[PDB]
Amino acid sequence: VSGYVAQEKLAIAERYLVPQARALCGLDESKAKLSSDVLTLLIKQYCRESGVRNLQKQVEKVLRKSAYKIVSGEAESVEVTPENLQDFVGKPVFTVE
Amino acid sequence: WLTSIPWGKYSNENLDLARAQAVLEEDHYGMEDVKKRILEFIAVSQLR
Repeated sequence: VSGYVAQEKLAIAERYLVPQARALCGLDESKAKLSSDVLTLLIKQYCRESGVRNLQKQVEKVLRKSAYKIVSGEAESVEVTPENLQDFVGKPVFTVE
Repeated sequence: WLTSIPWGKYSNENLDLARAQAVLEEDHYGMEDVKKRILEFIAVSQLR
């Protein structure tokens, strides 16, 4: 078995990974949108490893933080956007390949 | 020893956040990070 292309991880996570963690955090899509672009920025920047485990931790973190913004916070429907992202998961880690 | 083990006893939690605010602030100055995480935990368990 090989590694995975950056897009290849995109095609993974939009189907077989995000819904899974969404069922772990107990949320539904109605309130916790995740655009594709945020995922592409994520995988391109915050995790450079051939395996998918690290991206699995990131996307987890984002979801449950969204849950905290729901259950008590203001918004009835968190909407991750790339400009929004720095709030939720903080500052970029990697840059200088 | 086998019979002694509880099977399903579930201590009831407090689940109001307010009272958790107080009791976390009553006994430890600062260390705000851990407070934020555990508070987030109760906030989600109350949901799901």
